[PDB]
Amino acid sequence: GKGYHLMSFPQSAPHGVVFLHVTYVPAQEKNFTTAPAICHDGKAHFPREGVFVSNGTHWFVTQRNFYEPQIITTDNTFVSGNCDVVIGIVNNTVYDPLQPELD
Amino acid sequence: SNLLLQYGSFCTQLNRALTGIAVEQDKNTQEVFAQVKQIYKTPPIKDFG
Amino acid sequence: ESNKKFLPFQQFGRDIADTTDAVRDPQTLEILDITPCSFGGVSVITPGTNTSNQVAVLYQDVNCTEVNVFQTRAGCLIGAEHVNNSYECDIPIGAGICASYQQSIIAYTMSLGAENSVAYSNNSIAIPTNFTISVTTEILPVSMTKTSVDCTMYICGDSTEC
Amino acid sequence: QKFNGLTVLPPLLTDEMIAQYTSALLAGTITSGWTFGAGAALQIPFAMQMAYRFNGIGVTQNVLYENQKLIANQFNSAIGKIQDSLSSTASALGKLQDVVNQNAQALNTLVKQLSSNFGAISSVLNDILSRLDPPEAEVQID
Amino acid sequence: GKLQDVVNQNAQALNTLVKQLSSNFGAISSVLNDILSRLDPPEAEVQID
Ligand SMILES: *[C@@H]1O[C@H](CO)[C@@H](O[C@@H]2O[C@H](CO)[C@@H](O)[C@H](O)[C@H]2NC(C)=O)[C@H](O)[C@H]1NC(C)=O
Ligand SMILES: *[C@@H]1O[C@H](CO)[C@@H](O[C@@H]2O[C@H](CO)[C@@H](O)[C@H](O)[C@H]2NC(C)=O)[C@H](O)[C@H]1NC(C)=O
Ligand SMILES: *[C@@H]1O[C@H](CO)[C@@H](O[C@@H]2O[C@H](CO)[C@@H](O)[C@H](O)[C@H]2NC(C)=O)[C@H](O)[C@H]1NC(C)=O
Ligand SMILES: *[C@@H]1O[C@H](CO)[C@@H](O[C@@H]2O[C@H](CO)[C@@H](O)[C@H](O)[C@H]2NC(C)=O)[C@H](O)[C@H]1NC(C)=O
Ligand SMILES: *[C@@H]1O[C@H](CO)[C@@H](O)[C@H](O)[C@H]1NC(C)=O
Ligand SMILES: *[C@@H]1O[C@H](CO)[C@@H](O)[C@H](O)[C@H]1NC(C)=O
Ligand SMILES: *[C@@H]1O[C@H](CO)[C@@H](O)[C@H](O)[C@H]1NC(C)=O
Ligand SMILES: *[C@@H]1O[C@H](CO)[C@@H](O)[C@H](O)[C@H]1NC(C)=O
Repeated sequence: GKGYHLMSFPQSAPHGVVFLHVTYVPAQEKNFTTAPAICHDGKAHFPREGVFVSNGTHWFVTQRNFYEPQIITTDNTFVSGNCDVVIGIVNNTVYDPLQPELD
Repeated sequence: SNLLLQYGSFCTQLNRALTGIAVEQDKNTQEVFAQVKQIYKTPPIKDFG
Repeated sequence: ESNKKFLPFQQFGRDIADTTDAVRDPQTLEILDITPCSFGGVSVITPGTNTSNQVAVLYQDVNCTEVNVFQTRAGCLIGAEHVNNSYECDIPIGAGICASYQQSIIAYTMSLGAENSVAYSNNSIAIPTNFTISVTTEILPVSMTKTSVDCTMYICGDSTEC
Repeated sequence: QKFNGLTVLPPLLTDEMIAQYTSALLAGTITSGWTFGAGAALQIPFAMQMAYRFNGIGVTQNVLYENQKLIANQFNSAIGKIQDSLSSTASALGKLQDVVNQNAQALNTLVKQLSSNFGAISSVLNDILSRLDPPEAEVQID
Repeated sequence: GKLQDVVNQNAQALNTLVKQLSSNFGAISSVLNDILSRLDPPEAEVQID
């Protein structure tokens, strides 16, 4: 079928078979502005699974197939290198969750 | 041609088979290319990184 | 009136598969081409006896001067008013031309669909916020009717002398 | 190629409208990716579209970004050799020429059978009639 | 329509198979019990073939 497959059900027919394909069509898309990586504390941050999305002022991490924004932490990004080789990187603060417990 | 009709309907079958595959060659091109309902266009600015 | 160049001892020409093409008449030594009289099938375009009874007629690759006369690339279309629009339609004719019934039968050039210029920018994304469940069918034939035919009862049918 | 009772119908889709689909697919994948195989149209910058596609084959996306300049150059040169490999070869389209050479060749040998006796006095129909009489002509004709 | 075309082709081939039994094919008559009923054997053997 057309879309992302979920399941199918068979039905008989006089000299053939009939399938009922259950799928996805994602709908009601809203466009944002993105960035490939984020430079915080002099190192580049990439999303583990998802993308960096900006509403205009703030930056979040969402799934690529459904809008569910989350705060950018170190639990959903992985660091790789310094923020100089990536082109298109932006500036933002990565909320480390260990510091507030210690502080 | 008066003698030809004595062979029943051999002419009809031959014209039906050839017309039976003249249609498919139009169906084959449809299934391959015609998979988008909407004609997308590249933007005037081509900056793909 | 031909353009060929016969050597002055040759009478007639045969280009491919021994079909005569140019025959020089034996009185003015001029080469005259020969092309067969135009033929081709005749297709009747109907909108269904339920909706109406008007019909167009198409002549397969016959030039209209040799027969509401519209000269398509696929032949001569008689009875269909060629309009300057484009619709996705029902009756296919050929060379990108289709005809349909909308109080008359008229012809088009097929339109492949809507025009989209995706708002592509090098720092913007479009993420869905909702979804839909879509259930669709798919018909597939799996087998056809069994048949066994007796040769002798067919050819002869109870006649030992045959 | 109308010679003797033979017709060549035209294809329903002209080569101009076929070339409109393939430009509709090319303009689709390079501005969205796979999102048209599954519904509506969603933009994506081609730099991150390829970052999704390194994840698919098991390479972390930081490889692409740190090497985007090299990847673009390797891709641009790879297309450069595609045109050379076909515009100067012997026949890279040997699959398509075989289709053309079989329909034409199998049609010529259909025409060339029009000049065979099959056991009649002559291969031309109008000469059996002009030099014979009806009652036994039908034996030759059949 | 995909499953219908299968039935519409098989029942159509059979009908043209049966309709081919009622053609002279160049004999006196299309019925086999008439040639046998009005010719001697050494000349009916020609029409049967
Ligand atoms: C994106 O739109 C606005 C941009 O200001 C966001 O609204 C603010 O967001 C921050 C954190 O998200 C809050 O602390 C503020 O209280 C909000 N202020 C106002 C005036 O709205 C909004 O949160 C963002 N949208 C989503 C869905 O997160
Ligand atoms: C992102 O943050 C860093 C730090 O504020 C910025 O790096 C500075 O860039 C300017 C211009 O080249 C230099 O003069 C500074 O020396 C840099 N500071 C440091 C600590 O390295 C960077 O410009 C910011 N980028 C954006 C778009 O805001
Ligand atoms: C065959 O006969 C015709 C006439 O019957 C010839 O045509 C004449 O040719 C001369 C010289 O070219 C012209 O002056 C005349 O005007 C032509 N008369 C007519 C009626 O056409 C022709 O030349 C002869 N050709 C051969 C090979 O003998
Ligand atoms: C996603 O789409 C569905 C419809 O397909 C929305 O469901 C409707 O929601 C409103 C109230 O929220 C109800 O009045 C309607 O009865 C629901 N069904 C229809 C057909 O309208 C749903 O709200 C959407 N969800 C989001 C987050 O946008
Ligand atoms: C995007 O386009 C603009 C101008 O074409 C350019 O300045 C910028 O560097 C590009 N890349 C980004 C924002 O990542
Ligand atoms: C044959 O058709 C073409 C256009 O389809 C036209 O130019 C030409 O006049 C026609 N030939 C004759 C003898 O009318
Ligand atoms: C279609 O033919 C020309 C081409 O633009 C146009 O000027 C004309 O208005 C159209 N004719 C009709 C009947 O719509
Ligand atoms: C972004 O918003 C809408 C989606 O609601 C989309 O149709 C539109 O084309 C986009 N606009 C721009 C400037 O990209």
